[PDB]
Amino acid sequence: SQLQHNIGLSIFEPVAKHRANRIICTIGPSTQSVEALKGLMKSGMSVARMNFSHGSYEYHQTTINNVRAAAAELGLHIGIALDTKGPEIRTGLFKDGEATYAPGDTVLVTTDPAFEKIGTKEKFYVDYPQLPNVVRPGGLIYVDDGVLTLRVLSKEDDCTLKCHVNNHHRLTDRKGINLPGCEVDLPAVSEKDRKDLQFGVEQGVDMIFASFIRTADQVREVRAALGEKGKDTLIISKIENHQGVQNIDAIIEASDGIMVARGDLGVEIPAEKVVVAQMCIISKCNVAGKPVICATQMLESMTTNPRPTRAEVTDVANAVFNGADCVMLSGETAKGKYPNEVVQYMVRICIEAQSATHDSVMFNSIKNLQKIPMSPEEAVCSSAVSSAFEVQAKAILVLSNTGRSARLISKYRPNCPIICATTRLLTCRQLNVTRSVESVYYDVDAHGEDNDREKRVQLGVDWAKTKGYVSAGDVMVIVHADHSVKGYPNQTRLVRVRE
Amino acid sequence: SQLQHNIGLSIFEPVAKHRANRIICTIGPSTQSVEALKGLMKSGMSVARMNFSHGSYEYHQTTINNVRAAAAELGLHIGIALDTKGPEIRTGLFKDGEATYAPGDTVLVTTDPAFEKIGTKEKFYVDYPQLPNVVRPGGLIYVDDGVLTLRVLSKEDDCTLKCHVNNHHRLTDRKGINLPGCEVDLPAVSEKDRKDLQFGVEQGVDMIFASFIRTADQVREVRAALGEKGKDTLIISKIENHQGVQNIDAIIEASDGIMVARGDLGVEIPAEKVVVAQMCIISKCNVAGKPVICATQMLESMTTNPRPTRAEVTDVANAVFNGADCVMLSGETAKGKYPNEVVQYMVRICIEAQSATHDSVMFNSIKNLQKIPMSPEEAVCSSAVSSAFEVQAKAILVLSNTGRSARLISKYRPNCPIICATTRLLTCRQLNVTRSVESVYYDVDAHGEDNDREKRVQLGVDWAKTKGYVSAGDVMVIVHADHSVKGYPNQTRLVRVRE
Amino acid sequence: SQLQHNIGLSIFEPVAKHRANRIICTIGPSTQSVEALKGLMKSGMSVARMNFSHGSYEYHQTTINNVRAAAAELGLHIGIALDTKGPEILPAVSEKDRKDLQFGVEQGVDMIFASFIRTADQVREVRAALGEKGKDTLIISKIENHQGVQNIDAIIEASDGIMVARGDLGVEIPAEKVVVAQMCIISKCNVAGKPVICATQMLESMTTNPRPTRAEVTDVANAVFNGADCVMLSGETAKGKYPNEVVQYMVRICIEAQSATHDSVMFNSIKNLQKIPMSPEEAVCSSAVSSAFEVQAKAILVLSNTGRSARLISKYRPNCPIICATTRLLTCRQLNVTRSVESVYYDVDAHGEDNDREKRVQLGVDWAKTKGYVSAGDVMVIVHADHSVKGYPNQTRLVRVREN
Amino acid sequence: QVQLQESGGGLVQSGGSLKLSCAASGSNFSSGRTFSTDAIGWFRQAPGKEREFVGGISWNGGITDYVDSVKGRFTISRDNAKNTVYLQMNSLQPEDTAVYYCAGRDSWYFSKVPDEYRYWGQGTQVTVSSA
Amino acid sequence: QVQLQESGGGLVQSGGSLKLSCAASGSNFSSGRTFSTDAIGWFRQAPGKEREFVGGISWNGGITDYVDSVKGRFTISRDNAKNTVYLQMNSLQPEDTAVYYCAGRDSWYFSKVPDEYRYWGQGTQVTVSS
Repeated sequence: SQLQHNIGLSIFEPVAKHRANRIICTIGPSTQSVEALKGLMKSGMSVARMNFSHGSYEYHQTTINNVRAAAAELGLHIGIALDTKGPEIRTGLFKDGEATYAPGDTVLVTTDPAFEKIGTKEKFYVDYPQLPNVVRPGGLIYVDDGVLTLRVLSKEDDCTLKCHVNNHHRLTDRKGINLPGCEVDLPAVSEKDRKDLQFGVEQGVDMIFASFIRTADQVREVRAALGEKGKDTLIISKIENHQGVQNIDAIIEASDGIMVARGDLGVEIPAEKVVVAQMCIISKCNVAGKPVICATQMLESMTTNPRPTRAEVTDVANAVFNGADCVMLSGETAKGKYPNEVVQYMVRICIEAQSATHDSVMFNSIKNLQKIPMSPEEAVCSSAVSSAFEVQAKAILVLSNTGRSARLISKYRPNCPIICATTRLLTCRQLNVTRSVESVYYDVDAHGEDNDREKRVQLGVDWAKTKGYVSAGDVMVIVHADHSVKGYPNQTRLVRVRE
Repeated sequence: SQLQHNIGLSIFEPVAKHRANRIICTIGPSTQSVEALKGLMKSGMSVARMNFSHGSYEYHQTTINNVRAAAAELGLHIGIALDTKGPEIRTGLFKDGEATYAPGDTVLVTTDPAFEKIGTKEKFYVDYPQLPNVVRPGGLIYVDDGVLTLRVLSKEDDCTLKCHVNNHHRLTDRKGINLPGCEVDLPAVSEKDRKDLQFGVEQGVDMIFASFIRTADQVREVRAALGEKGKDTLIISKIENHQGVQNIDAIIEASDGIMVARGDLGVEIPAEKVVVAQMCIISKCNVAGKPVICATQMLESMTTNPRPTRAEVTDVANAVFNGADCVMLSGETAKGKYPNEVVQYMVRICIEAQSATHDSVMFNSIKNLQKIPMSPEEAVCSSAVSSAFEVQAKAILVLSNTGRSARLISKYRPNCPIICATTRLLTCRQLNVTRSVESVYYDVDAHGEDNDREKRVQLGVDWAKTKGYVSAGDVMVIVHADHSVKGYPNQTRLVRVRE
Repeated sequence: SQLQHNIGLSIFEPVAKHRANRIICTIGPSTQSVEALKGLMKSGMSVARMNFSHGSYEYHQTTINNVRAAAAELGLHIGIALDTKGPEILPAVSEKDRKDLQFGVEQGVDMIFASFIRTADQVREVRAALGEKGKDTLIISKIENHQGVQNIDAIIEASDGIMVARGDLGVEIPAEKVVVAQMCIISKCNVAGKPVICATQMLESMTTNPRPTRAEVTDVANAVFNGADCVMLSGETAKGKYPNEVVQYMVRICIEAQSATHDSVMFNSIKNLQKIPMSPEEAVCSSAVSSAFEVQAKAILVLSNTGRSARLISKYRPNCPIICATTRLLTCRQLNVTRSVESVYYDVDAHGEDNDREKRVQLGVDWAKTKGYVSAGDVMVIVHADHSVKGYPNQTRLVRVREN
Repeated sequence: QVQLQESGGGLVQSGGSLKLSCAASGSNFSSGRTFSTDAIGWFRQAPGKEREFVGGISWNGGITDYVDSVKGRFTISRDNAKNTVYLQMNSLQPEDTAVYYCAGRDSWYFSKVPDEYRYWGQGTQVTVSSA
Repeated sequence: QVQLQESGGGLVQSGGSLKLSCAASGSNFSSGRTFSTDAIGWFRQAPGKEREFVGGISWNGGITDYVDSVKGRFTISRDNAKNTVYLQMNSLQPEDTAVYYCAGRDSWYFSKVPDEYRYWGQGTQVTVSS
């Protein structure tokens, strides 16, 4: 009963759980430096995000090699994510970076690429070329995040529109356009997107954060865009409009993971509902056993202040209580004055929220959803977590090459760390976004084939010994595949750690 | 299960819950008018708060008289609360309204009762008189809410101290100072407190928000301070320092209710922990069957903007999910541009979060905490709530003169409205602070003696019919006392509404 | 819930369940023949009881050789039990009992039915009498008087099994009390994970009539519902005129009661009685049965040499047969007295040492396939020990049987 | 609760154009809906026929939808600061002739189903003549 | 994890003044803990295994407590920008002859129990001569 747990909570006692939630950091000027990345990792970064909304292919090649080198230095396996720009109408570049507009003024909105970089209070550029033929006089154009609105007065030229500004607002560079007329029919991946996706496979990113995912066929299209070279890489759908939520079930089925973009969600739907939508999406992902990430407005004030607000902190805590696997920093670590400190804050909030949750509630609720009979695969994973509770195991150790099994054990929300012994470095990196898991790499090329799994099993026990998780006398649960089958783990062992 | 509930939520379905949490509004410049008050009442205010930190008896008399007139117009029973100023060091008053300081300045801090209204960048007044004798050179004096730190350098006169400012912060007026140094010998009820309490008693307030409650004996001192005239007034202890959390069990036992002041709390303890302390305090109050209120930092940005931030909304939503009875607005309603609008947002967040909560978890968790053999009183209340669940009752109607029963039924947290028929207007007003309850008043003098307890039941059923709660055919649960005993209700009936 | 199960029972549906309960038969004039013994065995017997209150050493040597022979012919492992004479019409081990017990130990009986057991001290005197040559033979303590019931808990810890002699009990204590005593003792054993047998007054009228009374039949069914591992025939098979039909009758009753019991109640009851840090042995066993329920396995194959694991899995009362693949033949024979277990024998000398633990597994799956339990596509729970652990099962595999 | 008042109906020639206006007033204090919190749908009912869905707009105008019969011809917009929702009709043709209603839902999102609406306006007559 | 560094102990008069300094070096990381997120206690060891508590200060300096033997003479303080905590101790006497240690909790609040602290300084000698 969380109630019971709550009434026994004390803020004066030191916390004891091992951090289970995972932290994604976006990289920018404050952090692309190799030493900065080593600081971000020590502080608790697990995946490094590249915001492709901006930057040159040379720029991001730099982030990739820097995180690779920093991780190698610290002996870590860090996932790299490629967050697409996505097919979303944006505005362009302004003379001076800024321009302000007053209600009752008139502004020209052109799609002639010449004004693409010279944007002034009087006339500025938009990427969608047929915008003049789509929005008909009297129509409304929403800019920034629905903050600036325009009423189209006349279609003056072949490819510009004269509009009346209705509110007062100052815009800065490459902000977004929302046409509320519907009838926009945006692709799933822009031409720019397609070529960035190829760049990502060619450099070996671990996961794609696909933007503005609205239907299941869109995530299927994005999948198409990665050839066989990039089919083993995860697709995490960014849910950021009402269609994303409407079709969320289809989108979980077709994706590897979900990203809840709460800021973008707030543009169309009211805050009280974003709260509800977030619980809905997170919990549907929990039941699907797939990773889910909370993304916007995380600890944003700590981009320039050295402490966040209490409401921001409970916002993050609530995301964790909600069931989220991961939280993602944005400007806080990309262009922010306090990057290491914000990551560590997020670590402390993660741990506090773990220890305030009742250990067994999510397990029991997930288990009571599964109809009987269970698949053999799922029975093994669930029964292993419940064994862990019943013997009070200090760690679960699963041997998974693709990582299926580790995600399925994470689905059942155990009490202790999950250690994944894998022979694939790609799964070491990708497992950074599922809760409680920590990988250990086994180089088959360097060592044996470990047919009897004693060497890997040791590597894992050893690992948990050294990281303080388990000590001689404690009990561990070990899950793997038998020497009569391969493909999926179907076997479990209960071991007392010896020294 | 909440998981099972979560995955079934839809953002597109209209909610159909009756708001069960209650809203307290503080009264000030934007709302003290009778017309303003009527609008707050229509908007969903249940208790009007008077911050006795500022204001004359003539002002608060006016607030009191206006809210009674406005309630009388709307046919409502609104509770009035008196929030004490409390034993809190204050910073005089500053001329031209403000004054700012830069680090490396030297400023005098005097306790000479003069300069109380002058208050210059150069020398200002403080509430504590023996401040020159306690804080010694080098001592750290924290002003506002710890925001400013000062170091005591000079001795000066018996009245004044010269201190080095270690800042960059502009002060606003009559702020409080919480100096960490000990030998403070904090009172429980200052002379000002005592006379303010009498004013409340003599004028007939319904409840005391007792400030800065640290120990249980403080709550008893406050009780004592209210004479036989004030034995019926509720005391709600404001928990706003670490000692408050330290003694929460004794303070809950001694109080009628608790108020979690999270801002005040955040000054002494880390946010992450405030989150946890809030879970702890709220839940202990639920198990004790006493109201708990969340008060500071609610939709603060709405004092000047017409929209709150999403994190602010989630903060409110988190309080409701957490188990809070009431949420309380402060500046947003006292000195804010959008009083009706922010109350209506609070109404919307409450309804949304109540509707996203799993109907049955709290009833089950509280019931499983109960030692078995239950008292008859406890059995009657719990069983009425489980009856309501099993028959899918649309209302519980309890006949209670002091309201003890109504609080005990609310403790088991049913999913329908609770209607309390009383013969006491003080009870109508005081029950405004418990979740799901709504009072109906029976004027013994105006009508019969309802020995049978029949006219009252009619009054209640009638009400729920006009209110929109019940229609002919629906089932209602009615809890009352039999005509052979007195003291507490022990009798229950299940009735189908006819019309 | 049992209530819900009952309300959807139908007397018209053929019942389909593999008999989990075990029948013990006493041997006398009507059944000592090797042919007659074969007939008992085909018609469901699993253990042969020798009543040492009557008969010479030569007479029981005859029965031992004859059961060994008929069993050998059918390819079955039948247990043999020596029912002590007891201090009848006070000590624990009569001198006659001592010589009888050494005869049994030298001739290789699988278990003793220690008579008139009153204190745990007396069962330990029996174990002493058995000696090192009989260190490993089951001592089944027969509770036949009030001191037996009073001391049932000590007697259970010291014994391997317990037998409720309800006719013997009925001489000192009233019948309604015997009803209650039977439930108490059966369930105390159930929790202890040790076999319990019901003994006297079983189908006694079938000794001379071709069908028993309905009251007798419900008495047997009520032993099964009460939780008993085994039922035992006495005069029915020794002196009786219809030995084969009465064993078959026991089989039909066992199956009907088993099919009328609710499959999960026992498991849930036994599990919830366990303490919250479970030991890894207990945990592997319970969770195997649990896994079997969650995946609807049609078999549990356990690799025990001593059979400990098989008893422990049995304690949690799963839905399906338990196949024990063992390498010790005495375990094959002793396991006939535990509910739902069926041993398959793997000759470690005649076939290569199954160090891998992999040929025994296959042996088990093939057994389950032929018996009719499991069919290609079905899941099974495999429970054994790893290449390096300290002599107990600690790992569990979940297998889908394939066409082979 | 909330009250709605339409205006702007009348006569027009085939191919002409109209602007319907719907002005709001009030609140569901029981919940805290002010039109600025409620989606608005437009329906029409032709003589002898039932209530047609015409179009809808989300609480803050960022989402609109229309039946195919009127797509590309009609435009729904709203100004919450004036408490008014508007429907623009261009290329009006004779079978668009009907009585037109605005209605308000107690949700941020609209529905196409008349019963999912909580408050309605009085309705204004639109008559489109040939030529 | 986090380490502490001490300074300023020595010899002084009965009634004279010292300011002991305790400066802190890195972080813990596994728990996202750093000096500014930790309470600090000051404990003293006289001749003999009797480390007793001297004073404590919360993570942000807003809460202090002292044993009564030292109350009103000693002032516990902390500078988070410099990662240093100070124990000011004037008007010192022979009883306060001892080695002085600083220690850092897991937690925002301090304890009077030494075993409840995780990282320690070496202990620096203070001797007050008569």
